Amino acid sequence: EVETFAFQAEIAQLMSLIINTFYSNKEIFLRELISNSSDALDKIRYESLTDPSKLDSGKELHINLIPNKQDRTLTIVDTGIGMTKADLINNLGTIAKSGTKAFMEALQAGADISMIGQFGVGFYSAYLVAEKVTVITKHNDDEQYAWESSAGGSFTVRTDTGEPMGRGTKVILHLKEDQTEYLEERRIKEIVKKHSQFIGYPITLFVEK
Ligand SMILES: Cc1cccc(NC(N)=S)c1
Repeated sequence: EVETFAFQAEIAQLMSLIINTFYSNKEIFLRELISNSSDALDKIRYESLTDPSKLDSGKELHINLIPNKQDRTLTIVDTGIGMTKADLINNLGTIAKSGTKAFMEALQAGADISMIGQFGVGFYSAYLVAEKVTVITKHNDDEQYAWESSAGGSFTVRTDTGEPMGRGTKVILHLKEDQTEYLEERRIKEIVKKHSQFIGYPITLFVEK
């Protein structure tokens, strides 16, 4: 059972701007998503200080980067707090509405796309390099869900029946045909070193077989 939803108008407008604006500095998408993973790890780490049982679904706090040249995907996995169904459908977008409005006004006044994370909506920078984004996620308080969008104004949410995840979020970037540099081991290492060197969790770049 798959449910289809319209993005809020402001968010569809932002994703169209991200997809259609000429902007060569696309590598910042990786910084934004690692930053989001780090925040999610911070949250479950803090919650576990007063309720240790929150780590029953997995004690390791880490980020894995998994390029796949055959599928042309780059996957960013974290074992952070995860997202509920309400997060995916309503809560995160409600928050994103005001950050989007502020980011688009800032762009009008001279900001550039790389400051997108200062407005809390860096997630959407995934569409700099991906034609489709799938997000698999499991929060301690909810079931495992898959969120997916190729932009165009809509997204889907379904119960996920793939491999159980324990807890956390997996962002699967289905890369555009001309963006396969982000599957190359040395390019990814360069970007992580440049932008994410001080992230406080182990980042493991998987190599392909
Ligand atoms: C995976 C997903 C679902 C709904 C909203 C968002 N947006 C941000 N996180 S700003 C992301």
